[PDB]
Amino acid sequence: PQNLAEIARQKRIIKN
Amino acid sequence: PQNLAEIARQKRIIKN
Amino acid sequence: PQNLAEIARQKRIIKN
Amino acid sequence: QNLAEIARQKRIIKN
Amino acid sequence: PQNLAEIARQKRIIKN
Amino acid sequence: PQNLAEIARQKRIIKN
Amino acid sequence: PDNVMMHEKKDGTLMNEFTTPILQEVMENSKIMQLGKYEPMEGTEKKFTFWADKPGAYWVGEGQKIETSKATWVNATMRAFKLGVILPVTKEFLNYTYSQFFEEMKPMIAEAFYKKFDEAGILNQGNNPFGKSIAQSIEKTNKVIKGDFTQDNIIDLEALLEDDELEANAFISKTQNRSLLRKIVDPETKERIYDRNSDSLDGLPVVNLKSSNLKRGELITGDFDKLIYGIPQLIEYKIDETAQLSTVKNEDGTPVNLFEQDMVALRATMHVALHIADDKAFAK
Amino acid sequence: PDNVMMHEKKDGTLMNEFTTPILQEVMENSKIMQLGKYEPMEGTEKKFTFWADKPGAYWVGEGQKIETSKATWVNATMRAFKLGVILPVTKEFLNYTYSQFFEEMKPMIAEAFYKKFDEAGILNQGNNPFGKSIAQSIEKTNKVIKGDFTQDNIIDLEALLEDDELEANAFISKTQNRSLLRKIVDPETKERIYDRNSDSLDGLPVVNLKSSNLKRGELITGDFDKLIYGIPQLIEYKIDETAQLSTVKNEDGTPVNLFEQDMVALRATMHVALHIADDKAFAK
Amino acid sequence: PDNVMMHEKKDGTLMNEFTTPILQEVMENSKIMQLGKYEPMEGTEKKFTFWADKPGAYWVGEGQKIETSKATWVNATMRAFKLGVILPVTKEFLNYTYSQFFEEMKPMIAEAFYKKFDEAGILNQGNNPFGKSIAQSIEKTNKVIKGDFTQDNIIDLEALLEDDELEANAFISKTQNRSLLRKIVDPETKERIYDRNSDSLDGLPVVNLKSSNLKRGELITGDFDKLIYGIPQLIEYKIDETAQLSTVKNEDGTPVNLFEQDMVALRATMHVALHIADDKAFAK
Amino acid sequence: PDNVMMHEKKDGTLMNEFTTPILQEVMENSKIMQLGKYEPMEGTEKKFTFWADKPGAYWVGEGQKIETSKATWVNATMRAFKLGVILPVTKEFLNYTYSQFFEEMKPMIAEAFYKKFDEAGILNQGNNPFGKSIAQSIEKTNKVIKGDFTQDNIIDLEALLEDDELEANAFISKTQNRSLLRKIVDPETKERIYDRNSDSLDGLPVVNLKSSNLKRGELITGDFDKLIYGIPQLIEYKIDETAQLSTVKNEDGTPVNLFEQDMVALRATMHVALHIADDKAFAK
Amino acid sequence: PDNVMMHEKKDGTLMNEFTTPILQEVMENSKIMQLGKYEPMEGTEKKFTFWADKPGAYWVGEGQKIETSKATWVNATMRAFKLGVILPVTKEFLNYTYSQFFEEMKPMIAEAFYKKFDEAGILNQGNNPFGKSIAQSIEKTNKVIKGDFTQDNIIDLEALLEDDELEANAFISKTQNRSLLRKIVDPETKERIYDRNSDSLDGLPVVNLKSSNLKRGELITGDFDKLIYGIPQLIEYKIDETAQLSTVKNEDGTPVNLFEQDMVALRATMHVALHIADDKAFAK
Amino acid sequence: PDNVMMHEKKDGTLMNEFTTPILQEVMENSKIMQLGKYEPMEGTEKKFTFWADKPGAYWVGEGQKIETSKATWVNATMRAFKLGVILPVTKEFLNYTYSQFFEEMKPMIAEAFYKKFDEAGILNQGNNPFGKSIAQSIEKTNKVIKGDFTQDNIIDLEALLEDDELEANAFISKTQNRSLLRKIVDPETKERIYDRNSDSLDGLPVVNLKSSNLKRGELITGDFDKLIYGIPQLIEYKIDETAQLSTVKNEDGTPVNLFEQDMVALRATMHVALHIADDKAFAK
Repeated sequence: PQNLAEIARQKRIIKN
Repeated sequence: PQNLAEIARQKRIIKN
Repeated sequence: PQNLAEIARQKRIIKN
Repeated sequence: QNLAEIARQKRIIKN
Repeated sequence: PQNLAEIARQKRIIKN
Repeated sequence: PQNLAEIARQKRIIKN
Repeated sequence: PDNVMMHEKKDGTLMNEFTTPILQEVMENSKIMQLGKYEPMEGTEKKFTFWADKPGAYWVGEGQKIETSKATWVNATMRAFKLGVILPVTKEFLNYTYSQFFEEMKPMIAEAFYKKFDEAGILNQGNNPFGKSIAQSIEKTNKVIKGDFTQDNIIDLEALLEDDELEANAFISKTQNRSLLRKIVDPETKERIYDRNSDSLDGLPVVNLKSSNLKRGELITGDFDKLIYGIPQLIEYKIDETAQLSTVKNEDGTPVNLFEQDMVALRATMHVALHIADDKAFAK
Repeated sequence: PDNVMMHEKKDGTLMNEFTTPILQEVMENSKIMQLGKYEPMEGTEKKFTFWADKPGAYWVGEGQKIETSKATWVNATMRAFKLGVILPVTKEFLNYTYSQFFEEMKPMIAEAFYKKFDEAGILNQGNNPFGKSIAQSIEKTNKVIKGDFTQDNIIDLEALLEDDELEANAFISKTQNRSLLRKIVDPETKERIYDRNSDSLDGLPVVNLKSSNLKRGELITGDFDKLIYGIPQLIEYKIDETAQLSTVKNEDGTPVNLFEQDMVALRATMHVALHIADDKAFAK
Repeated sequence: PDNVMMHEKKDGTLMNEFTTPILQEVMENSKIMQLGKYEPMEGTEKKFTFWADKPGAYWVGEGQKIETSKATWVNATMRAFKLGVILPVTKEFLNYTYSQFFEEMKPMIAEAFYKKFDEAGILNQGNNPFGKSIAQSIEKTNKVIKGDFTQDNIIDLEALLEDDELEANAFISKTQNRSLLRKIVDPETKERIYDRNSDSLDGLPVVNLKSSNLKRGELITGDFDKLIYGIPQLIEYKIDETAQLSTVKNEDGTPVNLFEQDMVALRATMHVALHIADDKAFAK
Repeated sequence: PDNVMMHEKKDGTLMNEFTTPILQEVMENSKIMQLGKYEPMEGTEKKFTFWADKPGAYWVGEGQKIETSKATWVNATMRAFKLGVILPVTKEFLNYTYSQFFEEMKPMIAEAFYKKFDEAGILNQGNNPFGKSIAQSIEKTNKVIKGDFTQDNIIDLEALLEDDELEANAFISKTQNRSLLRKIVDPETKERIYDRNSDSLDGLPVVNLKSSNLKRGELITGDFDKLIYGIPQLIEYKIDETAQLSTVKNEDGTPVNLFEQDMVALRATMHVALHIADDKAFAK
Repeated sequence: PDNVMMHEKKDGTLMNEFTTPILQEVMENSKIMQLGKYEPMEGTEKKFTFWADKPGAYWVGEGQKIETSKATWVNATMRAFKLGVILPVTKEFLNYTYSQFFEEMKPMIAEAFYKKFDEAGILNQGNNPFGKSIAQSIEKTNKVIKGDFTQDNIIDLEALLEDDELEANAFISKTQNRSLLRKIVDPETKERIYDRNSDSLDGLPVVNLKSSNLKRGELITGDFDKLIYGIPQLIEYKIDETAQLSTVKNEDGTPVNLFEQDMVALRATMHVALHIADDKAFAK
Repeated sequence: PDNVMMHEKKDGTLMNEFTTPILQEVMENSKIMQLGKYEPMEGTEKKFTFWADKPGAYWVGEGQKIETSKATWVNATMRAFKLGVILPVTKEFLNYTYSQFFEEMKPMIAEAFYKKFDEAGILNQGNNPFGKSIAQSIEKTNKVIKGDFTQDNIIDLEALLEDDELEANAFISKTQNRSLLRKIVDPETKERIYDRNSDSLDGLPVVNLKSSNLKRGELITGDFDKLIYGIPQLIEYKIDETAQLSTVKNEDGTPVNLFEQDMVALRATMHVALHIADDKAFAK
């Protein structure tokens, strides 16, 4: 859940 | 207020 | 054989 | 000295 | 001789 | 002369 | 409590040590996950929107704004036969349980599961919709252009959501559609739009949909919340299914046809802003 | 008084520790902030201006300067609703420990503050502009040009602001306008005006005003004074609010419909020195 | 026991530290490896194909699918001759040590393994078939198209494969065929199908099959299994080679010719979902 | 002696720590300061000018080097009365300190000094001349062009000074001219002279003098001698000023109108070479 | 033993300390070198080609094929001269020592080697032949293209390499030919073929041969083996020459006309696998 | 011996500590060290050139090439009046010593020297050239082009060097020409060529020589040999010169008017390969 949130933010094609 | 003026100088669309 | 299959998946022309 | 140095450094025509 | 071949691969046009 | 050579090579528009 | 030492755990719930790795694999696989956000939640989440207007002190002349609440939910499942075909190798699991068991099957169960999400996510061909997002959002807000491929039309495609105060983020276009993106060049300004090196249309990365449900289409997104919750939840039965056929036609009588099957019940959730542009084709 | 620890303070004033973070999130989002220049004040700001000329030890001819003083005041205030509802009543307060909520609700209030202020700053909408807005300064000194978007017409706008000894600094144009400009190309030399990658119109950077008070309008300013001196404040409301409305078209009784409401007040001031350019559509 | 240090071991079994590097060099060159899918094996094994999915408890009906079984085996010999020349004697192996001998052969043996697998895998040309090639599946199911290279025919090939459910994937075509793919252009829609920079036919990637089997044709796949593992081995001897040819006349007598050859015994295996199509020449 | 303490020093020969930043602001803002070579001195200097030609070593001499003797003097005064008004009373100065006044003073007094000098330097409109001005040199050396802005005229304008040995170095103009410089294009060779991005007229760099005196003018400038050495001083008193006209039409007695005034006098010099060209409108 | 110290050594083998620097400069300057891959040898080396058809315990009578053997030798010597005539006598080099002489000679000797090597190695013209060469291999297999510089001809040229299952890698075009290459653009896909900045024709690096044995030609390479052995080896010379010419007509009599030459005999070997293409002008 | 301390020694020769700084200013300012090359020399060095044949012990060869011998000479002088400006020997020179002297005329004397080198180097209008120059090499080898600034004409210009197996490196052109470089709009590809931000034409750096002898044209350079040698001489005498002017009408005599002069003579030589191109307009 916590790791998921950080990885969903990081490991992603679009990033701001 | 004073910190805002400093960040207004730094974080901005235009810089002089 | 597991490590071979892992690298085989990595080095593939078609993306999974 | 310092004023003349700033003038030399910040003249537009530096060719 | 062997060092020359090592340098060659580094100093090639297309590194491989 | 020797120092000049180093400066001539360094302070140049093409290849540094 | 759980360890590598021992198996014979047919029905159970995964540890968070293994749940995050198997999710990590499913994130990059997906299309909607790569183009989407993640708010946390437990069972269902109540969301709401809008900015409103407020007076300083005096007058309060012509001030009127509104706001509404939202909801999110729904569960999804999968029945793998592949671990049941591996099942014969009892020594594998007995010697090195969990670590070696779940590492071998990270593609086997996640690969099928992510494609199911994309079927109901980007299209609505899959029979597990909830918000019924992208397909219906186009039908609700008719933002479709008659499909021809030129920069003017690409600008028009973006203009539809740019008109309704919403910035463009990223594109969704097929691998087959990639060929038609190369010929886009303007007459006056001789410059190319699509870059060969990076799969991006403009300053906007493209995701290639593999599900064969597009002819000549492009979809913009960037205001979606993909949400995974709970635990994958493993069950190991050896019995007759309903939605299955065994080679010829007959139902897969698992005691007769000696297999096992692993069940995986993860959670799958979406939400929409209802402002997306879609493209297709002119006449043919 | 406060630190981490606890939370049972229904009314309150924010510490400087939490005040500057929320104000930082207001800065980047605002259009008038980034384009404009700044200085600190107290309750009100009075700045005294104008230029003189003197040789020294001589008296010759004419050309004596004139004095004008300018004082600036007032405040733009922005309410939440949304923010109170997110927190589960007193249970949040029971386990909050004075940290996480200003951080969680950082972009929610900050977004609405800039939204309302930009409408009052650039346009003359709402009852907030006690001082002179950009739109009002254009009405005083008629610098409005009529015509379709073309390279020469964009330069003509800048030329007219230049006509009265002032260099053009940066454009303001909405998201709809951005998409329209892309097709502008010079006939004589094959090169484009607008650039999406580096958001700038005529080599001058643009910021997208995301409000519904513009159609075909572009605005450029050189000098601009804005002041942000004060504190946001923290208030609870379990009672009904007039500015807020429920989904349909009703006042929304907070004791009737069990919600919670937050209220923030930002002491913000604006000011101009006249001479600003403008464009607008024709239709017929 | 073995590592660096020495080499006076004629026979033996190759250490897995050096085995998987050799297989890593075979990896990229083999076309059927790039196009196929990989699941681990030890000697003999059985697997089941396809993917499974559910929508949870919401909708029970629909989503019917098939399962099918198949057993995996077969061995492929490799006899080396180049080696014998480059190294006079086994004391020279020692002077190199155990490591570098295999590093010198690393390309040579790998080149011939991929060469034969592709020749015996995509077609039934060589003496190392066993099950059914890609060509053999097409001999069963008449999926033939006449020798013409047009935009309609490539779409027809994909549509013909699509007609029986399964969508197309990467293309296999020889290097000489790449010249004909350049000039496929429509008059109405002026765009070329084949992308020259990134080797891809109709968006999907191509592999240039280096062999003298095809002439003017295209192959496709997607769903294909091809994993193999055992141990390569090494046997050094000097005898009359049957399946090799000395200079240009007759079989190679090694004690006569004074060489020192080497053998590699690897296993080769393939399973196919039987639905593939081929385009071939017509002539007249 | 001084550094910060608590100000209370009405009279003051301000230290060089705070002088050279204030002069630097005058330099960058000034247009005449942007173009010239400035030798140092104290009160007055006898000094020589013009560049030395080559002797040539082997070939006697050829062209003469030329030498000439010149003199340099005169002071400029400036009162920033409104800047004194900002700090109301001596107790407020005590908290403000000596150092604070100079940093907050720096922008306004520098603005006033450069504006004065350029108005009475380039033009002879402001009455603090030294004889050797640009306007006065044009009266002697008749270099007037009729009201026509064309490429041929701009080349002819540069050719006038070229006839008398010297080379065209740089331009001085206003921001209004930029519009009139845009329209200059020849039909045979379609190219603009003035570049919009990099502010250069005929390749040579332009500087924008924002003075309400000229209208349709192009000035050309090369070698100029000037002096900005000398301590500006700082005196502030509560007394009447004949220079500063307040509000409508009065002397502005300081005992009557309670304000505070500050006076700063900066030594200033200019010199010319008497070969400068100028363009002007005609109409009829 | 020797390093810096002195320089009175007439005859001598160069140390490997200095052999790598001189060869490093030869690598960049030579065109064939840059393209080729250099495996190490001694005086000679025996290399074998081809693969073989290999089944696993079955074997049908087919695929016997040919195996080919090959060996390589012959050297490439070149003279320094330049340094020798500039810097005369040993005592003058005693101050320079051993280290100084090589660095100063570095570019002259390295420039010499490649000029002679390429003049005989690529085009078979220079009097130092060895059978194996680029131009000689084209006489065996005709890869000739006519004298027109259009994209389709370069495609057809590459297609001739593709006919014998071989890939294009690099290019060789004359410096004079660089003008014609850049001015080739297709009408449909409006893009330049030959990029000026990154020196490449079809995304494949072009290398500019300085030899004057070409006019409007293009050579192509890939799998190519150049080899090198031993040392450059220097000898000081105060003796008569036959090979060189002293300006007008007489020879380089080193003790007659007081000079001091140098001899440098490098050993370089070549091997060719065959199938290399070439475009040449036809005209009439 | 000398460093700071004092000033009195009238004649002498500069220290290497104060030679390199003053000479650095010459190098960076001049359009020759920026775009050229360097080696040391001792009075008047001699250069030898061209590549020898050398056989590989097989056959002497029928090529037969030649050797060329060359040299460089002549130096320049400069007597500036800048020390007369800074005269005060009693006070200033004692305080300034041997350090601050050169710092005050670090820009000057170097200024006059650098300008004249290019005046009699790139062009040959000066009266101290020594044969070898760019203008003279163009008169020897006709590379003159007559036409406008079109893409093809720039390619043609560059191609002249390519025609004799030589690569282009950089460009020489004045700032007035920059306007005509802007309008180079190609009919195909990138529509620009000349980069606006970085001063480069074809990815080759353009150097802005601001001479009076260049109208509208481009020169290419990249094969120079500039040779500086010897520490510069300084002399201090108050005397009558034959040439030069005192003020306006009469010869400069010291007893009439007390000036003071400073000489700096730096010895410098050039050399060219005799293949450099030029472009001009068409005479009509």
